[PDB]
Amino acid sequence: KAVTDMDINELRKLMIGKAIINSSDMQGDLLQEAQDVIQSGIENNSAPVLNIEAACKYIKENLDKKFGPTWQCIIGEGYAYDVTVQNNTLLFMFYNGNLAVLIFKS
Amino acid sequence: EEAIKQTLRNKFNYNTRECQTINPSIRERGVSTEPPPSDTICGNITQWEIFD
Repeated sequence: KAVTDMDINELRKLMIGKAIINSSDMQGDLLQEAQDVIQSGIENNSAPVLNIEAACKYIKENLDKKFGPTWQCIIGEGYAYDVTVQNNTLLFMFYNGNLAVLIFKS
Repeated sequence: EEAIKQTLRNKFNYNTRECQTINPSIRERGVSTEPPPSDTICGNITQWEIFD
């Protein structure tokens, strides 16, 4: 039982509303604001099947009004990027399973 | 008749006031505004690294 019983297909099924942060160049207080908005945002327009365009229409507009005018946010299963950003303007947090969320302010 | 005119202009028939306005001294200053430094970041995400 515990970790040994737990398989990938059981772990993903067991828990969908988990949260895990990889990088965090942005300030402590501004993360707390964004993290709540993106989680609530994606789950809303997750729909029957996960519209990756629809998710990042909502997150783009929300983070334009909330902070600054030129805010760029991309989500995906898997990808490689190099992205020039301003200081303390970038959060990289992936959602459970196969969802990688990069958000920054250019 | 010339003296009589000079005799007509008195100290109690033509006082002579001085008046200026308070003018701030001009001053020349420099102000250079440079935006926050912008650092390149490179991140890769794979299914395993997420799960790990």
